[PDB]
Amino acid sequence: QVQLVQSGAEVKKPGSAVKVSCKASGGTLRKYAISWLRQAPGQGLEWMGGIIPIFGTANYAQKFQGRVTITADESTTTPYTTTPYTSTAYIELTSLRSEDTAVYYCARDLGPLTGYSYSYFDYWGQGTLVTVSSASTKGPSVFPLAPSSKSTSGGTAALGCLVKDYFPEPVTVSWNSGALTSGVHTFPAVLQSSGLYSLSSVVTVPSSSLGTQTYICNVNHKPSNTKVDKKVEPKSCDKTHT
Amino acid sequence: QVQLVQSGAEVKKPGSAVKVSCKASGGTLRKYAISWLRQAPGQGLEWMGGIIPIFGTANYAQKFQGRVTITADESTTTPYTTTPYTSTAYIELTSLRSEDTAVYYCARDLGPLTGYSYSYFDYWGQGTLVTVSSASTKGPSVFPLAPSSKSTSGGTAALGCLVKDYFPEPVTVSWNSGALTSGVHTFPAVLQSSGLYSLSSVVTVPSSSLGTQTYICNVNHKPSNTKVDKKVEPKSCDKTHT
Amino acid sequence: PVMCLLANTTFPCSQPPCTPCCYEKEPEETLRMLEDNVMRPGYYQLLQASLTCSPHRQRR
Amino acid sequence: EIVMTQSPATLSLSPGERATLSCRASQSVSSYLAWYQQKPGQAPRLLIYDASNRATGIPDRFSGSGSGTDFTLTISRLEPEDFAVYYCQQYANSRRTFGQGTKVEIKRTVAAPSVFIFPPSDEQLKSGTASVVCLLNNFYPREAKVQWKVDNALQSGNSQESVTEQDSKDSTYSLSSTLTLSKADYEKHKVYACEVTHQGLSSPVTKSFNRGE
Amino acid sequence: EIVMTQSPATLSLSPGERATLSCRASQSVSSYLAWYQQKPGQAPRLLIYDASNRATGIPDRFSGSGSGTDFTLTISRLEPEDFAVYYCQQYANSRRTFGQGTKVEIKRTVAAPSVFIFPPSDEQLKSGTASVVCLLNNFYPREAKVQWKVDNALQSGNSQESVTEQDSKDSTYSLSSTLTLSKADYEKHKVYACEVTHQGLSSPVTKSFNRGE
Repeated sequence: QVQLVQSGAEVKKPGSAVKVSCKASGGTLRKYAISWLRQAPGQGLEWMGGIIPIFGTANYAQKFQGRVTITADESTTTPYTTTPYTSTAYIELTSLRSEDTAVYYCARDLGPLTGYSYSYFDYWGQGTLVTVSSASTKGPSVFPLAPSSKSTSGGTAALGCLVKDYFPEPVTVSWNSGALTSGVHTFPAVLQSSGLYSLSSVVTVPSSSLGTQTYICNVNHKPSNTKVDKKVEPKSCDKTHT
Repeated sequence: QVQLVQSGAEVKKPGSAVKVSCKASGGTLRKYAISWLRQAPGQGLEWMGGIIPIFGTANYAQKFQGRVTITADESTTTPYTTTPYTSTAYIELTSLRSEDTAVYYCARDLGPLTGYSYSYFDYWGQGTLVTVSSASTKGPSVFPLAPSSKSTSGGTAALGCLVKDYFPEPVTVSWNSGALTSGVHTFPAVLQSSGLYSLSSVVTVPSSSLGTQTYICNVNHKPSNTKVDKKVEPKSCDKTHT
Repeated sequence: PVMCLLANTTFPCSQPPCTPCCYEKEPEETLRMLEDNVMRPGYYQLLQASLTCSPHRQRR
Repeated sequence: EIVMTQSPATLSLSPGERATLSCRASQSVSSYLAWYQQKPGQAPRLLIYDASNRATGIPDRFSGSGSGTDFTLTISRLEPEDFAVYYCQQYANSRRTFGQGTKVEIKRTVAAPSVFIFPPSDEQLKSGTASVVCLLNNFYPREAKVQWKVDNALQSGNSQESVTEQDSKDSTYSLSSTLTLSKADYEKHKVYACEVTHQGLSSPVTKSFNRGE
Repeated sequence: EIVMTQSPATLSLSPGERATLSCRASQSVSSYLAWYQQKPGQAPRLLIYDASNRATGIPDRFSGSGSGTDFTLTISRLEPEDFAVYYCQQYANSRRTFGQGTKVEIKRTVAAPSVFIFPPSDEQLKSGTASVVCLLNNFYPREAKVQWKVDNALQSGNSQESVTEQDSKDSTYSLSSTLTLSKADYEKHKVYACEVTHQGLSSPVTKSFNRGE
């Protein structure tokens, strides 16, 4: 049918600026608007503005004027054109505040073509993520979570793992390098009140195998291409392990 | 913007006729209709009828069709209408009844310009009061009012006067020739079943004022150039005015 | 730099002549800033940053 | 026929607060409705035409809605000059009808009336009649009812009433009422009495005076 | 402003039931609504444009209804792929506005939470630090409340909360919470014992642990 494709996700210091680029292609229609929307994670969904890539004619929701600029690139497209049609568009987010941290969507708006009126958002990009904070690209604290003083058999007991103290949120984890799949819950994110993230991963079990099985977990992170692997046996004031 | 002006108020015997009139000016639009409406103070507001003054072509509510005739000037409707556009409109009330006692308004109607459709009223005059009565030219009878449970000391907090049996409403009342303008209260009017007017007015003074200063009201009226004044200090069963 | 005029003073076409978004604060004399800067090359490229953004309530 | 009914015959609030006026259309008008206001001694002025266009002289203190039979006028906040009569009108049909209107009362702390009775005088009794003037002064709200008695027999017929507007700088209302008798009938009785019921009173009050006082 | 609302903040039902989600606007939008479904890790996709028209290739299950101020999206019988977030959107004026969104959820039989707790480990204890974990595992419905209750007292000034959704196979939620301080503050107590209050449990539940073992 048609598709939109836009810049990869990006992370920035506050008081700087960033530009998101969008491209659209393959629809039959010629002169639609392209529009930008944003969403602080699950907190809402706001239309910001748009352009008509033929006319320029930048148009804004009043809430974003001064804090954003919108542009599009005209091209050497002839009056006949005779290709699949294409367009290029941008938001320049400027004087950044940490509250600007959101996913930003490009979308096709039929408003001009539908008799110069308002319209619904007809087709959407993938969405892309802007992260705003002063923090440095710290790699995680990666310690093993210690199972508690054991409740013993006749039921189910505690087992799991913890990851803390990183910037750039995109860590990943894997138990026994993928040999454990079911029974794993991984709690997706936490924000540590000052820019750093945290994660935990857990395995609900019958009480049979603490101090006995080779329970082991990988941790992976993108800053410095850091990668880690650890066992999760009971060790605190004393120790009991396989 | 625009204004409507109309002729001054009327007073009439039953079974007589009235030629009320109005003028419009200053609008950019040429083909508006002029419409006439009325209210009595004991009624809602009703549309009677209207015209498009260029054509004539009157249009009426079925309550009034044949009770009134509506007409206009040849408004100098030439080509090269580069002088400011203006027009005059007239209504002819005929053999009128006491129920035709009301305020009549001139108002502008865009119905022909909005694609020949019924419409709200865009701008208004001040209105013409038309008064129908069996009565005839009279100045006021006037009376001094005795204090409540008369005491001449402090047992009441107003001092007052009564006005009765005049014709044409605009008597006017003033306290110490208008110097005592503060603390006045006055009540609107009543037509008696005898077809003649009445009014009451007071100064909100304590009874300790009596002879501590002198208290009067001065009245003016327009018919027969009638003018009158009297004391409001005690004047009924005995002469104890202070 | 390229220079503005306000009769009593002169300054670059790259700093605020009086204040940001002048026309909302001082309209009938912002009419006069373009009678002083009237016919010179610089100020018609400072207007790009001088009738542009959000003051402490207005947004454009 | 297309009858227009405004639900509040009167409404009350302070300045700085949102009045919510409403109308019922007897049959579908399908938009084609307007809102006006008026002050005494003036013709109306238009506020709103169709559901929600304001007239080009009107500030954002006014707003409207409705799409079939059910209509609303929402005033964003009353300034101490917006207290007025308001009317709907429809133009869906050849019989253009206004509503009977709504008047807004400026809300304040109550005050009970001093009710009074004020006797007639020789200047009227020289002309064959006498008027007794009950005179409820400087009170709020104007929800008072008044009734008249002579030798304690009721006189509800002739004894008409008249009310101020929202008078003074603060809407202190008053009422003036005029029990009026022929000279012979004024002389045939000796006790004159007038009685008031009001929201600011605890219970009804009667005041009286006697012939020859 | 045109204020949007979606009445069910969440809708829970079993596959094969009619879903029906409902929308309000503070003044008439008069058509000019649209409906979307939204999926985790994706951008939205269109379902309905105007009051009632299906978007490109949207199959049959969805239908849109309403006019003026009040609207609904109905699903004829909900399929296991349709469970998602859902949005209304307005385009009657230049402030195009989306609703708060609604989540559509697989209804299933009840399961209650199991509670777990965990000590710190040597890498934190060498780093001047202690970190402690509390879990609720694998329960439905999910509206539980939890507290750290260490030496019975509320711990919160250092301690966060986190959630996970319905699992795609098991249809249950879970919680994770952390307590973290200096290793010297972690010694101030001896009964680390987190609580749960839940609708599938008969009474609140707690499990207890001690520092130094």
